[PDB]
Amino acid sequence: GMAKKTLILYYSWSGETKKMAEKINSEIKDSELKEVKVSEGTFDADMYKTSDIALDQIQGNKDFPEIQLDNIDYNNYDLILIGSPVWSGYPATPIKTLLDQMKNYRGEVASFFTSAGTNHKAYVSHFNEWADGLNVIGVARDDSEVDKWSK
Repeated sequence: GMAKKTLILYYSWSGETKKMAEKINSEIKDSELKEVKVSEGTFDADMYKTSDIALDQIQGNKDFPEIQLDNIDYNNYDLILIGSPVWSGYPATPIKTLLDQMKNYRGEVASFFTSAGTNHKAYVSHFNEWADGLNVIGVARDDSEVDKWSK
């Protein structure tokens, strides 16, 4: 009866997800604070040009973005938080490629995002379809549900 841990695995876009990470890691127990990144030139910062790319990873037109990480045994984490950016409608499929590695583990796995308040229902459907697998205890944005997810 000692088998519980808490990890955070996030993707910092360009200066949003960051404030949110270092917040939450200090409102939880003695957890850890980890970062993902993707391939370079997977996207741009546009409205139109980028939505084509993120749709190229949905319809089945293209493959999915690689990650630049090292391999971790997630099996010893009872809780895993995830932080992700929000493009104009849907994410950049960041968590997609990681989930394909971690699909067989258990724990509680909340996957929140940073946004300009927007597409707050689209992101949830898009996460669901691209994450039917691990046990999610909730899907919200920013820190405004942290206090339930790490109890």
